[PDB]
Amino acid sequence: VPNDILEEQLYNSIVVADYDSAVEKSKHLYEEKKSEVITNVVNKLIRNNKMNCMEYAYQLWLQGSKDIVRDCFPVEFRLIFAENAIKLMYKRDGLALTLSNDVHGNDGRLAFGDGKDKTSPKVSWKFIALWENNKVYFKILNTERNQYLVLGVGTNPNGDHMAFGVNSVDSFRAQWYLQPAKYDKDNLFYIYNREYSKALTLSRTLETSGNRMAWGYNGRVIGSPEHYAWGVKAF
Ligand SMILES: [K+]
Repeated sequence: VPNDILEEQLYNSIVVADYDSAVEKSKHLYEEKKSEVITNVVNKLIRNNKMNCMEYAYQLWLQGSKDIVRDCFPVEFRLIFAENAIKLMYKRDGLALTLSNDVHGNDGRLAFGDGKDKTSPKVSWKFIALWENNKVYFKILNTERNQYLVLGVGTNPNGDHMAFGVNSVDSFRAQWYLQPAKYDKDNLFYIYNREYSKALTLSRTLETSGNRMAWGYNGRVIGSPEHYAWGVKAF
């Protein structure tokens, strides 16, 4: 079977969310030195912002094909599924996500993009995957505080939810799903909340410190990864 047909068949299995079929087809390709077909499929999934690319990577990771994730995907997939300490860098502003020191009552610590620190232990996070009902979700754990990223129930006048770090994962407010995207050579992700299906963003409003508060944004983000998406960098 020609490579373009193998590409087609692999890509369709992922888009319909038959991950076991996608894993099986991938294993065959990778054994037969046709990593070009897998890489081409991943690149297409990302061009097309297909969320199912995350589940595909995760099932390869779980089903004994971590080598395929390492070798055929942007480095970010490795970083996510290996639970590497990473930095979450907002493409628009080049700021690292962090948590405040003081605890804002039952809300937890405030999440924000730090105006200055893009490098200390405060800006380290890890993604912790879980599978449910044919989807992969993530808890996003701050390394220093052992607190999880969450949206609060409250909203501003736009219907945006504030983001916080809290002690445990008690509800879908503390779980997230990812959608891949591209800007130039950089692979990015929209990061959506499971409870409210809003994208994690940084405020356009600057604090005098240069900090920007983090919010679950009530608005359109797709098509504008350079405004609303996140890079994942090795810490
Ligand atoms: K073959």
